[PDB]
Amino acid sequence: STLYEKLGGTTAVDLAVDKFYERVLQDDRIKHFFADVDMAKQRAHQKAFLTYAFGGTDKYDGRYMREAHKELVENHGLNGEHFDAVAEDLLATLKEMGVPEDLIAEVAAVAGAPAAKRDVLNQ
Ligand code: HEM
Repeated sequence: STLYEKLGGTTAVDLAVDKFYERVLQDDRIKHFFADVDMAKQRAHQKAFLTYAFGGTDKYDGRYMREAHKELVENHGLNGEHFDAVAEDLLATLKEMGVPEDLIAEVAAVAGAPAAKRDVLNQ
């Protein structure tokens, strides 16, 4: 059972995702990776990342993660600094929203988990 459960329903999830989206949209370190992507799809990405980071790793197979980001790695220069900025942006969002520091630390551990990071980064 999902994200919808752990943050507390539609409105909580919508707040989380909108704030995370808003932060990433304004983050000069990482915005150019979404240059070829419309706002609906960028938002859907932040919803996916957030879903992954709250323990729904379930539907992001590492092989999908590797193919999905391959052109970013090869052509946009995607690397660890960028990955870490996305995770950092999520944690900053959750903290602004009063999520308990114990829970932010739990998502910090999934967001930054090594094996999915190495798949995304095509390492
Ligand atoms: C574990 C971390 C991440 C997960 C779980 C993840 C997940 C995904 C998934 C599922 C897609 C495919 C969407 C589709 O097929 O429509 C995707 C696409 C994408 N990801 Fe990630 N991603 C992660 C990290 C990153 C990072 C660090 C960046 C860049 C800083 C990034 C940039 C993008 C881009 C540019 C796309 C292509 C456009 C889009 O479909 O939104 N992702 N990501």
